[PDB]
This record gives sequence, structure tokens and C-alpha cells, in this order.
Amino acid sequence: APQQINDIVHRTITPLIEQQKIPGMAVAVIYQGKPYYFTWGYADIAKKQPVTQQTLFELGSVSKTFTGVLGGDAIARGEIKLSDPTTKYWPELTAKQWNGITLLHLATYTAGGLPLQVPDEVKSSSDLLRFYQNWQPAWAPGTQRLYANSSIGLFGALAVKPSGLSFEQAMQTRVFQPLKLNHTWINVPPAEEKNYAWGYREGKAVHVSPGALDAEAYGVKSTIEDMARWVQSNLKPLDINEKTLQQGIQLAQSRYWQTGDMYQGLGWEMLDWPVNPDSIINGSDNKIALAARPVKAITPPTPAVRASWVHKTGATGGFGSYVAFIPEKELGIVMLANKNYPNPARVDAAWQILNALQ
Repeated sequence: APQQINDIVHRTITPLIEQQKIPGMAVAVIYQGKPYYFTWGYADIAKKQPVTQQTLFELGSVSKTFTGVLGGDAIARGEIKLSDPTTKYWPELTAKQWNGITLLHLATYTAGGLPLQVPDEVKSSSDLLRFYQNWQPAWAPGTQRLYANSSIGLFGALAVKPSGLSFEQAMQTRVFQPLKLNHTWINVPPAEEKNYAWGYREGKAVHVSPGALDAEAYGVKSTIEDMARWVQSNLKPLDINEKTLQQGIQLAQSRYWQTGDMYQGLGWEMLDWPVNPDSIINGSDNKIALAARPVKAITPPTPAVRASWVHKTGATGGFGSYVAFIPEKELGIVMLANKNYPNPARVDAAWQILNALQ
């Protein structure tokens, strides 16, 4: 890499790894459109396997960016509309509270207080129907944002219904394959297990457990190379040859709701660039990110703004991920770690790196 990139990345990430006791980490910086990679430490401590550019990390909620783009692609295909009632795609959802809850509300956590997690007790499809039928909204649709896997997870499942494909089949054929993300997985194949890092939680090696709507909300695993390519694709959607995917990327970065200085996209979240660093850093903390917040509708939604800080944090029990990019500057970063460490530390480090290269 150019020495400037080397130096700002190493001077920022080395102390982060020490402070946070991160066993293994991979970073990609996209600078003027090109990726530069950095790796540290261990994918598997016990077996002494290093992190490499081929190591798979659990993306956790960064998966929602793939869900959002897949949904955008389905809109572009004319298969769904964000203005469609949820019940159009799930007619069995007959309970009266569903009246007026649209796919947009599901995609953007604004349905009226769907919970952060689908209960672990939901173990079957009939359980899942009961859960949504019996759920009582705290709020009218389109009034408050409450970050929820049960919200965007349901959006992902319904978005692929008209296609007749499983969620995983749709994601592979419509997003992963066209973008050449050939080491990105909802289910890690046996052939790739040698590259699947362990996550570390309280010193113990862990992988994400199966759960309802896991593929749709938090189920993707990927390498630093594929994630850099994901950032490139989201930086420059017009280079994407597949028209509906090109459009889906743009739809996912559109601004549908505003709370404070943040705008809610489909999976992606955005702020105007230049950002107050204290706004993204502090705002990334889960006590702000997971809070109930009144939203203002953006009527109509603003098409993807190039002068944006576009980002997403993600975690599982054993992993912590972060992606951010600025389309106007052709600049981005991916940080993948096999420990879930505090969100503000991720954003601070990403901002320090990108600000220095901007």
C-alpha cells in the first residue's frame, strides 16, 4: 500500500487491537476505488490459524445491508413495492394491527415496535406466524424507529416470496453471484470451514447459533476481500451491469426517515458528509442505536446522496464488524474482528482512518 494508508491504518488499528484484546482482525481500505488489505492475529487461537484475506467472519447485523439491497433488487424487478401492505405477501397475517404496516415499515424498523429479537422460543414456522399475529404494537406505523431483527428479517423473507426462491437462493443468485462475492455465505459450506474464524466471547470459541429469520437479519459470513468488493459495489452502483441490482443498491441508500442527524435506508444508515465525528461515534453506541426514537418521514424519500457517510455496524456473540463509505470521495473501510467490542471504538477508528485519507 501507499505509505500514508499503511501508516494511518496501522497507527489506528494496532492500539485498538491491544486496547480491546481482539484475537484477530482484518481491515480493507478502499481509496480512490482500489482496495488495500491489512490483517492481524488469529482466526483460531487453539489451532494457531492466522487471519488472512480468505478468513470468513460473521457479519452479524452488517448482513442487513445485503437484505436491504436484495429487497431493492426485488423492487427493481417489479416483484414487490415498499408501499405494499405486509398482508399482501403474508395473507395469513389477519390480525387488525397489521392494517397499515407496509414493507417499508418492516425494512426500516418503523412498524410500531417489533422487538429486537425474534423470541428464541420461536422454533417452527407456525410459531413464527403466532408470534407476528399476537404481537401488539406500542405505536402507530411510521412514527417511531426501534431497531429490530424481527422487522427487517420479516421484510427479507417477504421480499423474496414472489420470486419463489428461498431467501438464500435469491441472495446467492441475485446479489452474491453478479457481484463476484464467491466467498460470501449464508451457510458456510464444508469446503470453506478451514477458513471460518472462531468468534471469541469471554475467552470461549463460539459461532452464531441457528435462529428464526437468521439468514435475513444477521446470517452472512464473508471475507475481507468480498467485503471490500461489497463496498466498491455500493460506492459505484452504476458500474454494476445487472440493471435491477444497480437499482437495488441505489434504493437501499435512499433516505426514508430521519432521526437526529441520521437517515434510515434499507439496511444502510446514512449521515450527511462532512459529519460531526462525535455524531457518528457516540450515535453508534447501542444505547443510542437500539433506543426508541421518533422519526420524521422523508416525503418522498431522497435518492442516494453521494455526499454521505454511509455505514453499518454489526455483531454476533463472537464477532464485531463495521463498514463505512463516502460515495463522493470514492473512499471506504471494512473492519472485521472475531470479538464483539464496543461500537464507538469501531466508528472512532474508521473515522480516524477515513478522515486522514479524505
